[PDB]
Amino acid sequence: LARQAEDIDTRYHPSAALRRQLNKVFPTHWSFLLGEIALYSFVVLLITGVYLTLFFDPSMVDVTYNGVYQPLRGVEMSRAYQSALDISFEVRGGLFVRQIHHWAALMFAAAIMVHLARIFFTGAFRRPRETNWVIGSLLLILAMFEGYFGYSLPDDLLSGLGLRAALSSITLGMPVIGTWLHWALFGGDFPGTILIPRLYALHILLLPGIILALIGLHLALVWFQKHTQFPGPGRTEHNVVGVRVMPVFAFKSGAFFAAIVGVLGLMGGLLQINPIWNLGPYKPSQVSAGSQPDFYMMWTEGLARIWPPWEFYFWHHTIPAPVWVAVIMGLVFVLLPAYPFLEKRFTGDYAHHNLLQRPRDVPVRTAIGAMAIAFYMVLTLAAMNDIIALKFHISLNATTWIGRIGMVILPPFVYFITYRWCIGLQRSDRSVLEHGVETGIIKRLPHGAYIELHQPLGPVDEHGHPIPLQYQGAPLPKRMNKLGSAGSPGSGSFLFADSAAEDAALREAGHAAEQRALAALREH
Amino acid sequence: HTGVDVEDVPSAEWGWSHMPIGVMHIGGLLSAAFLLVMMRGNHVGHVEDWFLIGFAAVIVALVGRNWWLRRRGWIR
Amino acid sequence: MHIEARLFEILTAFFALAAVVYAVLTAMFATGGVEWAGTTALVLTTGLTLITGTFFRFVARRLDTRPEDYEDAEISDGAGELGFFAPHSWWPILISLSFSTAAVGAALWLPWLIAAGVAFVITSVCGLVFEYYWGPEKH
Amino acid sequence: RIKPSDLGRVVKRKGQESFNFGEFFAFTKVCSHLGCPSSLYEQQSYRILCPCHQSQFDALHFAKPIFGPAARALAQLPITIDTDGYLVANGDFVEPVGPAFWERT
Amino acid sequence: SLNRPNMVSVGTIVWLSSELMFFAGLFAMYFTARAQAGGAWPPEPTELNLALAVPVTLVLIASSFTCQMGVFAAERGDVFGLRRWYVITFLMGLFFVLGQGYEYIHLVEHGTTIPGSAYGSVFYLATGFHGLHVIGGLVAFVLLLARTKMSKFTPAQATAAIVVSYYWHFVDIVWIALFATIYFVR
Amino acid sequence: SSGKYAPDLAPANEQQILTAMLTGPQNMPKFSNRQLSFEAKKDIIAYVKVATEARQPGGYLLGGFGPAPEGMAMWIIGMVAAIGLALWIGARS
Ligand SMILES: CC(C)=CCC/C(C)=C/CC/C(C)=C\CC/C(C)=C/CC/C(C)=C/CC/C(C)=C/CC/C(C)=C/CC/C(C)=C/CC/C(C)=C/CC1=C(C)C(=O)c2ccccc2C1=O
Ligand SMILES: CC(C)=CCC/C(C)=C\CC/C(C)=C/CC/C(C)=C/CC/C(C)=C/CC/C(C)=C\CC/C(C)=C\CC/C(C)=C\CC/C(C)=C\CC1=C(C)C(=O)c2ccccc2C1=O
Ligand code: HEM
Ligand code: FES
Repeated sequence: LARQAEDIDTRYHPSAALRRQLNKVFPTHWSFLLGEIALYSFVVLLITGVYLTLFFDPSMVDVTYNGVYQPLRGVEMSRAYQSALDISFEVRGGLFVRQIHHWAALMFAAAIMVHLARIFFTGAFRRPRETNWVIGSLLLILAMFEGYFGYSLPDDLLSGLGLRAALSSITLGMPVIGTWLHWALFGGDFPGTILIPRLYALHILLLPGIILALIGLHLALVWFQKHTQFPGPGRTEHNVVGVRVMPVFAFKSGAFFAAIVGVLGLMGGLLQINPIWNLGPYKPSQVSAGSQPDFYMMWTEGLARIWPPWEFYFWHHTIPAPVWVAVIMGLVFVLLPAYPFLEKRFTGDYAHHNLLQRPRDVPVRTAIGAMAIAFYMVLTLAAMNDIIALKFHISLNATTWIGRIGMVILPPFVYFITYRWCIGLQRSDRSVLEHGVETGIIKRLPHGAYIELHQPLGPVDEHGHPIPLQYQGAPLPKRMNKLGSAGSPGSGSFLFADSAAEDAALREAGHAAEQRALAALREH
Repeated sequence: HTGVDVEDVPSAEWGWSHMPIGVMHIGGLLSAAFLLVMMRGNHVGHVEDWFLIGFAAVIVALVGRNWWLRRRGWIR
Repeated sequence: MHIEARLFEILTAFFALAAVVYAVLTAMFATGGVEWAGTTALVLTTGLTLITGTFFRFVARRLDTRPEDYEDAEISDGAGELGFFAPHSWWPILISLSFSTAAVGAALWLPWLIAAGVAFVITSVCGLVFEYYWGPEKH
Repeated sequence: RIKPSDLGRVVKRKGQESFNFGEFFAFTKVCSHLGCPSSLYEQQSYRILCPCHQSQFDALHFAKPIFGPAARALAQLPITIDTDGYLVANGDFVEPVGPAFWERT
Repeated sequence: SLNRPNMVSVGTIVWLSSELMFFAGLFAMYFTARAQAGGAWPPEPTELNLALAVPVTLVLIASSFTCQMGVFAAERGDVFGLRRWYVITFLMGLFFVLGQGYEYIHLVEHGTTIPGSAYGSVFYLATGFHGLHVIGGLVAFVLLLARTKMSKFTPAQATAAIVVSYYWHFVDIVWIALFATIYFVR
Repeated sequence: SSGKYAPDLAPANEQQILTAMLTGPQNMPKFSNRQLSFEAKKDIIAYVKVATEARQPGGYLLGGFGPAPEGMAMWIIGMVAAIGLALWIGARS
């Protein structure tokens, strides 16, 4: 309406910051949506957690069930386990909501890891954006621990076993502080009466607030330090080529948000995750062959499984073996946010960067990243020792030793192969730059020679052979059909053709449009 | 960059393309040492010790071959 | 295409004669009558050679001599443009890996792994087939 | 309860020779690595296995660890019978139970 | 140069011969264990429903003619008649598959299973592989239709249409043989 | 450990479960009738027969194990669909 907008102007008068934000340009590359995936997962997590807080009681006081789930009637449980059973079986929609919540947590973790991979392999962490790299690393650690505290609130057998082992028994063994930290955290010995309410507070208020603040600072830095882009035709270290916010970018972002919510709803309805009733309440005397925390904590479990038992005994003291696991965990947590500074010190490159690198052009860093992913994958597979040995008929001792030896011999092999593979991709690019695109067509040349009929991308000499071009950090076409070569079928719908006049008109319009687009981007 | 040739790595002026060779040599030696130490406090059984010594010897042989050939001029 | 069809027809003649002779000589003189396994195998071996030789005859009877079918032919006769021959492609190894996943899932009875392998096979075969027909991204 | 057929393959740790009442031994159930219940008892192998990180203990060799990330043996309890014929404990553990820490076992 | 005999055609024909040998193996399996079952060799809890097996056979025979109409349309280079006839053939093949599956359900409900007897074993192993071949043919139809949608129509596209056509014809002839052997001869 | 495994309990009937826990087959401890009464055994039999044949109220059982199949399903379904949607919506070069 005109009156409302006129009054908003006469009262707050933005009208220039509004225009400035409406004309902000964003690049359109498929890999720049991986952070949006994590953002939308976090929004869904917020909504579903706010729902879940209206039904949960985080107490450890014991009760008898006497509920609807008959196979558990008469069993002594805690109040948290009974609250989770009530959410699952007596609130209309509660099982659906908590399954959506757990699936959203898993998608959150996976999206964060894929986004970290993109940033690392493209080099978007260099000089201007090192602080944003550090902020993202802190966000990753916080998300790990938030999910860990999350799936431990329904105090059932498997989560209680994971709690006991990891938290209690690794904190208790630390060299000097150790038991002091354990007792400050648990209020005493392991099964107390304050752990579940303390974790509930930490999980619904503290860590979510810190994560929200850090996400705000992260997105503000991304908004005000403009986005990076890949090298291309009209792209420069001084501009941003893409689309403006107002009509297109907001539309695409909202559509992607809706699609991600749809996927999460589908898989929270159709797939069962964490059926706590098949378990029981946690009890210190019972155990099962079940193990393996959520997949983002599996590498610590696998490290604890495959580390050798090296202990130290000196004067009335003891250093157990899980201290090694704690040390390696802290060493990873330290080395992750320090990589930009370590790399700039090693390479001696202190310049400003706005253009991205292709992973094939940085072979050493690509091989480092592949080695790290191989190490992570070995540790993650070592966590499912028993499941692997049961389903794929292998011995348990064999799986343990296989993990123990792979952890040391596989990453350098992956490094070597990744290095050679990147150099091979570079040589393929150079061949395509020197000759033309290979078309696949063979001739016979009446004196009996076979030729291949290349297709040049630039000017040719007087002898017909194309003139070689220079590499410019952009991808090169390898298939003839990806260039407009044999396309544009009939212009019907699927079963009945249109008229030939309409077909010809649409063809000419599209050709003119694409030609003017490429001209407008190449000439300026 | 510290330096490789564009005849070895075409895109040598677009990104990090060289890691010193002493790093890889001592890394192989340290991996062999770790594999050897990994049989301290041998729990019952010796079939895995054969795999350990096999892989350690293979790594040492690879490192020694590379070092020898680089020293005598058949590499670089 | 005369010699190829003639080869397959010679094979067909021998296989048919052997099939009928074995079938009769087992109908009589054998322990439990017809053998029912080698008979079927020989019959459909004859069928194989018959199908191939028939196709070759039918394409040959409606064809004119090619330069490779013709002695006294010159190399200048075959000058021209041959078909399309695929350069580099990475889809075969993905198809092989998908089939191997399905085969391991069939060896160790794991229906979820069989289903995953079949989905991977479909996807990689589609990738192979559409490789030289995808158009430019329409933006 | 061990079969009377073997009862000669036991190794009987240095200070715990009289801790068993014939064929009854009664070790602890808390694992010495990270405190999980060591429940998987293989009776014809005479082996104890924990399903958390897959340590193995030899029930015939004072529950000494033979595989996995564990490094110390399981604590053994002294047992006997009373004048009424019920199984009772003949004292306390001679060492702390469970995971280790800076002070001792 | 142009070596007039088509190459994809030859390759497809020879692979179809190989598949014939595969079905030879299956037929030998079936014909053995029938000479062993004495008297009423199809056991008593087994009764074949001829009120369901003849309609689906007719539907497959009609699929053959619709596919031949599709390749006729293909040889004169218009894509839309091809698409129409091939969609019709896909629908008829889906009908055949659903009829076979329903007959399987009804046959397992009160009788034959794979671990039940030898007749059930040979029957299911002989007909289910043919069903899998039909499903493969359907997937091929879908892929070819998508490829005709995604670019300009050429003689290579026409060749793809023709080779899919006689793969379908091979499948139909194999079904004719299996049906005549199992339901009528017995 | 070292080969041996414990089987699935689905294809066993009630008498088979009873005799199994009465006799204690290889590597399985033998549960005497004096340490585990007949009524307790019958309760255990009822519990296992319910736990093996009841329908899951939350969707497709992903194998009955914990979050290893769940992480596998995550990476193979949810992330693949999300990345395919990103490839469709965004551009590439
Ligand atoms: C790239 C990055 C790791 C470089 C870091 C640089 C380095 C210097 C930092 C120091 C860190 C230290 C020194 C070593 C790191 C190793 C480890 C201990 C790190 C802990 C956490 C770490 C940061 C997580 C990184 C892992 C990585 C970045 C994930 C990206 C994976 C890729 C790129 C996704 C592509 C799409 C995908 C392949 C689709 C197909 C699905 C496949 C099978 C996914 C594989 C897969 C995965 C990834 C699972 O996590 C998983 C978990 C549970 C069950 C199964 C799976 C599973 O199959
Ligand atoms: C680091 C980590 C990841 C490593 C691993 C650690 C571990 C393993 C993981 C975590 C595990 C656990 C143990 C961690 C525990 C963390 C714990 C729960 C942290 C919780 C956070 C903390 C304790 C909360 C307390 C701190 C907090 C509450 C204080 C901040 C105060 C707040 C945020 C400010 C609110 C007020 C705000 C809205 C207004 C700002 C003031 C404005 C800008 C100026 C005021 C102002 C204005 C604006 C005028 O316009 C004006 C006009 C005319 C006259 C006057 C004024 C005027 O005064
Ligand atoms: C931000 C990252 C978050 C992660 C990674 C996460 C993760 C999890 C997970 C995996 C569970 C176990 C689900 C299950 O029962 O199977 C859980 C439980 C729970 N979450 Fe979250 N969550 C997050 C945020 C939140 C927020 C913001 C709230 C509240 C505002 C919340 C409230 C709850 C509650 C009350 C439970 C216990 C209810 C139940 O287990 O059924 N969560 N969380
Ligand atoms: S807790 Fe028993 S092995 Fe780690």
